[PDB]
Amino acid sequence: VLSPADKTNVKAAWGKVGAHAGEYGAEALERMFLSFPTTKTYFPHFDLSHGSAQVKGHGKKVADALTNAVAHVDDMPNALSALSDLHAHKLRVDPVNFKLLSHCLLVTLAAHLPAEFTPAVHASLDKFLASVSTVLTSKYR
Amino acid sequence: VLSPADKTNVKAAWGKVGAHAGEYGAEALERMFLSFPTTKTYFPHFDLSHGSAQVKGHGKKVADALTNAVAHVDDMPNALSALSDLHAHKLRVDPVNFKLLSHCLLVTLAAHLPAEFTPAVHASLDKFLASVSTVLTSKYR
Amino acid sequence: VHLTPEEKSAVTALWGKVNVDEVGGEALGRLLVVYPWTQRFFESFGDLSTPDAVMGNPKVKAHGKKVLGAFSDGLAHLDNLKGTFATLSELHCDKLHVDPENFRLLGNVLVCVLAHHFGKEFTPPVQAAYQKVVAGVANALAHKYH
Amino acid sequence: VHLTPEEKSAVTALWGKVNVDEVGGEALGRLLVVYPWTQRFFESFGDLSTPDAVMGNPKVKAHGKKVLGAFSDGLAHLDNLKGTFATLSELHCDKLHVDPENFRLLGNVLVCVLAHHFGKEFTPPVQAAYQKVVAGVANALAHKYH
Ligand code: HEM
Ligand code: HEM
Ligand code: HNI
Ligand code: HNI
Repeated sequence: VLSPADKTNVKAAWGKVGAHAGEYGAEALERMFLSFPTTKTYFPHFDLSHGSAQVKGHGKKVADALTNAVAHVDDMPNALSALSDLHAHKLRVDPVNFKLLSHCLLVTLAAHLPAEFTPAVHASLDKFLASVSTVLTSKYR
Repeated sequence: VLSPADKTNVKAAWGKVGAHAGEYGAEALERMFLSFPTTKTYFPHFDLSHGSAQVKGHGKKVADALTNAVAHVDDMPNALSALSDLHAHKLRVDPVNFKLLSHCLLVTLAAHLPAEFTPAVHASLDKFLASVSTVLTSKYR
Repeated sequence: VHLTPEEKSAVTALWGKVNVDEVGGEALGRLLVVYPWTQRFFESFGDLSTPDAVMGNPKVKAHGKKVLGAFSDGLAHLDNLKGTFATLSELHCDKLHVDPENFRLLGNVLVCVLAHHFGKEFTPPVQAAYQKVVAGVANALAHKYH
Repeated sequence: VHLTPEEKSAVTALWGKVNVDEVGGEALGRLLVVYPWTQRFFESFGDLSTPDAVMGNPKVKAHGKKVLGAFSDGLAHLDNLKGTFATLSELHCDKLHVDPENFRLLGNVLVCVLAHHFGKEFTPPVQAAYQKVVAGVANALAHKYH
């Protein structure tokens, strides 16, 4: 469960991300495809190389979903309901992959947020992304 | 999310286990220590010799906790509260290991329930053990 | 990765008693029932709507036999699983787009199926040897991914 | 664990700019903050009760120096990580009783610390090379467990 301090940290960190959320979403995806090639099995229809137009667009979608989760941080199971259904039933992405994108999102945040990515904030963001991942895999079976 | 149908399957299967629970708990631990030797890093203080009474005693405790969880399957976060506290705050077992014990519990059940371990029941028991594991790791951070 | 002579003998002894058809069909069928997201690769197999439908599906049975047949062949190459599965690894990566986590899931389902079939004969040491094998086979099938 | 020549050069170039003592202390501290169950091995280290207590803990910092110093030495032996880390693997198993999952967690924390320190210089291709390294080191440290 996210603590009061976790929620303050997540809101502050994502607040600082600000207008860059879409850029950072695309960067995290790029980092994932390069670092964890098995995740590419889910995107055979995508151009997955650097500067991909599909990846830039998709990163905006991912970022928007995260922004919404931050806005509804006390009701993520419901705020992410449709997206959980999509990943569980249409896409059927193996749950193991959510930790890979989560890690790539943390790395991206670290690379852009020198003052804000303190150990406490890192810890809170990891918990937050774990919680998003848990919600997104809650309807698989 | 354990469905009412899962709960039906779990209750029926564990009912059949009956007084063999303690024995199967010990067997599951033995299987885990042999099959997944990294789990032994949590038990360096134990006697792990063949037929260890310490292991057998511990299997009985694991089994009793599961029997309680089955009996309170609608209310597992409450039933397991003290055990969740213990694993989170004292034992501090990495969450990855819960899947290893759960698998060994399934294998043990399979080995002893020729008639009852249907595909549907296998699926329900896997979900149940994953739910137990979720409750036991819920307070870790 | 590296099996001891005692582990190898335990693997080979059990396998000589395995009905690859029943075990293969049972393992693939249970993979699809227990982890239903794995059905994503098999929509062409037809009706996968209930457990009974999955298990009795002729295409699931045929594919399970084929998969476990290749697994069985792999047991003759316990010291070079990576070499032997190299071709199949590339195929599953590039042509079939199968996440290698699926091999790990199948391996654990296979262990459950062996336990279900053999009962007390599937002892904890026999299981432990099989866990090494299935981990090795999954790793070998994952090894050429890119 | 197969790095390209370009990846090997990028690993070496970045590492030449790393203060190993500092980065080691930071990575071990972040491990104990982010995944607080990992504090279970460090009862003797004193106060670990808050993020600041952990990060500034002199015993944590001293230990991080040792750990990353061994890691750094391993980067000279990328083609033989298993041999390089064999005695440390045996030690962490037989004497220290450290679950090898901890090595995987530390690897990913280290990648975060490198990103944090280097900013834009820690590019997606540089990260990808470090992911290969950190997976290889964790696998090597787990290899002699039994
Ligand atoms: C933090 C975790 C994740 C979030 C917030 C997220 C969010 C999203 C969103 C917002 C969409 C678009 C939904 C729509 O079009 O209606 C999407 C689609 C998709 N996601 Fe995720 N996702 C996550 C994790 C993953 C992972 C780990 C994978 C696989 C490695 C994955 C694979 C896909 C695929 C294949 C699509 C469909 C792409 C297409 O349009 O063809 N997602 N995701
Ligand atoms: C299904 C999941 C699990 C259940 C139901 C369970 C149950 C229990 C119970 C009932 C106890 C005794 C508590 C007491 O004395 O008050 C216990 C203790 C313990 N458990 Fe678990 N446990 C589970 C998972 C794990 C896992 C995965 C590990 C590590 C591989 C583990 C390691 C331990 C250890 C080291 C102790 C303390 C033993 C001692 O020194 O007395 N547990 N567990
Ligand atoms: C859940 C996915 C999945 C898993 C777990 C799996 C596990 C394995 C394992 C593991 C022990 C082995 C040895 C193996 C072997 C094979 N697979 Ni896999 N395969 C999987 C998805 C497939 C798919 C999909 C095909 C194509 C079938 C078709 O319809 O053509 C396939 C085809 C094959 C073929 C046939 C290739 C050819 O045409 O030459 C073999 C042999 N395999 N697969
Ligand atoms: C969270 C657990 C944990 C992790 C992730 C970890 C990860 C690593 C990694 C990974 C890159 C390396 C190369 C490494 C190297 C070392 N560790 Ni690890 N160690 C860990 C827990 C320890 C413990 C515990 C000790 C003994 C500490 C003490 O109290 O003296 C230790 C001791 C060492 C020593 C000193 C050996 C001795 O005392 O003879 C070295 C060198 N290591 N450790």
